[PDB]
Amino acid sequence: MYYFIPSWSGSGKRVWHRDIIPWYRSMQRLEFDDTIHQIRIFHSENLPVKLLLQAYMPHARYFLHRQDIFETEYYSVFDEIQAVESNDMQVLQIKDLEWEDDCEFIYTPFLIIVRRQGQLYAHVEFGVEGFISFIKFFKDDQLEKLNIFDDRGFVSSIVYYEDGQEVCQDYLNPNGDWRIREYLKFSHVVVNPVFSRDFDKLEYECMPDLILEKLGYYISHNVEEDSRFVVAAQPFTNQGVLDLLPQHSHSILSFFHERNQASNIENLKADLEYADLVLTDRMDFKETLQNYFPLQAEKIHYLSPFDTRLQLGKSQQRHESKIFYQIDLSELLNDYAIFKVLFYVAQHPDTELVIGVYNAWQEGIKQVENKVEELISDYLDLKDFIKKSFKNNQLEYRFRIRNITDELSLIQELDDTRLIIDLSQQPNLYTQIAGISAGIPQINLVASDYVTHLQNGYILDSISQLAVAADYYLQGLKNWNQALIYSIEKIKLNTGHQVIKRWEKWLKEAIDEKVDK
Amino acid sequence: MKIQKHKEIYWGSTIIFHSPDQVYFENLIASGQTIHEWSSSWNYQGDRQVPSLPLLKRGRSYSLTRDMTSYPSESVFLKLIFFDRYNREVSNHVERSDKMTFTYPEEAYSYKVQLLSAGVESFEFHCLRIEEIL
Repeated sequence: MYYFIPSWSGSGKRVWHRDIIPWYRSMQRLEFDDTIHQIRIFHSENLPVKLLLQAYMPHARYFLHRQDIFETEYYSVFDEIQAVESNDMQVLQIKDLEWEDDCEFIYTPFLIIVRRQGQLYAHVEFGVEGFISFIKFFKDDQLEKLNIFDDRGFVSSIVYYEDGQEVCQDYLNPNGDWRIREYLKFSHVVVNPVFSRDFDKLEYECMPDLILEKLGYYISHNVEEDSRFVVAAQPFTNQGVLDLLPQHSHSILSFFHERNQASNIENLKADLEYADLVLTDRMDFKETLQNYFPLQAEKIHYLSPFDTRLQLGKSQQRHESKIFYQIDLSELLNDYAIFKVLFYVAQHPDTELVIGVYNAWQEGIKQVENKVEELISDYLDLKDFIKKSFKNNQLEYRFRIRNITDELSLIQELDDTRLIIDLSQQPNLYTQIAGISAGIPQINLVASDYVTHLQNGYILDSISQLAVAADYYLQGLKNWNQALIYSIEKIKLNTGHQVIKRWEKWLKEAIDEKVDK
Repeated sequence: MKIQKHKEIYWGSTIIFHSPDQVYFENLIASGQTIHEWSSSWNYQGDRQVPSLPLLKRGRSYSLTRDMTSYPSESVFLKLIFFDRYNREVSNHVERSDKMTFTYPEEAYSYKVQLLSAGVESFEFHCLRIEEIL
């Protein structure tokens, strides 16, 4: 069958360790993936598929679920390492932990503070979905322990703190017994002797070694003969995993821009020679590879990903044309561009405006709010921004400012949105993917693989022309509809059975090239 | 921590907590209204109402089981709602009995179970149980 080996990493030096982030410090770096795009295709068009997880992800159930691949079967390196036997999830309530009798609780709007006899004992934090994610433990206003919880309902891991620094992290089994301990100072991983039955080697120098061990053992002893492996091109070298694949197996190597935009073409040579099939989500990267490596040009193909969590857009069920205007707040504010949008919305009273801000902290949202208030006050009239619903019955306005933290946030916002505007120099990539997926037109300042000029959206020369673009889709129904058509028959030939078909045909075509010598 | 493992779903304002696994109640609640609600998701991010119900798989089939006794006998109903990703409903099943089998729809992103009400005077509640069936 088909095996997928995703590249689902952390952002630290320990890349095999997924980040643990409280629900509030959460921010949007791209979580949708070429892998997830592909696996979803296999689940409709019901085909057999399995997932091979090499990374430590205590919260992977909610992750898979949120990403619409919860029903996928997976083998997990760290599930073997920790002897997690059942996928049964028990959603933990605080009430059943339990604590000492004297523990009193205080409910921050962000977390829960447990004090015992007045002294700070613990912080209980939550993850984006609301399950207990991790708990910090305190000994005399000093952090000593950090329990990381599994979303299946047990303590997956403990980090120990010396002098307020990470010294050591041991990985429990669901019963609480440590199975391996990892030392986090420059430095190894030790196996608990009681469980030597399950580890060949009694000690490992770097964590990826124990990882590489358990993975390869699965691929050799558990893979049904002549299978197919889709490997997400990991940031560095793919030898780690490619050189673990069966003798008789097809391998597909998959390149996703968000992940592999920066990679030197020279180190790709090894892995690109091995792979039967190559996939890029960017046309010009396909071309970059076809020129530098002309001997393997034939096996590299373009495939555009699409998030199918997005229902098609229900903007026809609205009298008001809603405009989603994206602002990247890592770039500070651009008064000219904010004003050209604000001015368009003032003029056309049949439009509403959501200003979607990403990469922003609480206080930066206020900056966007004040700048909008200011610009409106100095150059326009705020009264022209009062919504029909409110002034045909007489406060509420045609514009508001939303913090886009999730991708889910954006998916909701896009449901009744009629037009997307992004005036950044680098337009939020997930929004482009989400835009074409939901079949909404997009105005950008730079060209892309998701937006085709005068078909899918408008590619502006300067923001001076913003109204010409905006009108093209907001005025009338014809153009906006020729664009839903174009977008739909592009969602079609990139998420059908048709795509896997094209893969099998491309695998046969790669053999017929080998015979030529 | 010890964590207190169990696969049953507990309760978590005459609502008296005589035990983690048993809750008393006296009526205050109109016939047709909700006495209690469990959800597999957060209503909003800040919310101190944390999910109780486990993630389910689409297309699969499950058994929802009440373990409780209602003083006016067959008085408390058991509603089951499936919502999509947009928070719009998908489907809803109500059951007079104490056991129910449903198949988790393929549009469902989350689900809630409520205890509704006929003329309910009092009940003792122990738990809910969900397990996969065929």
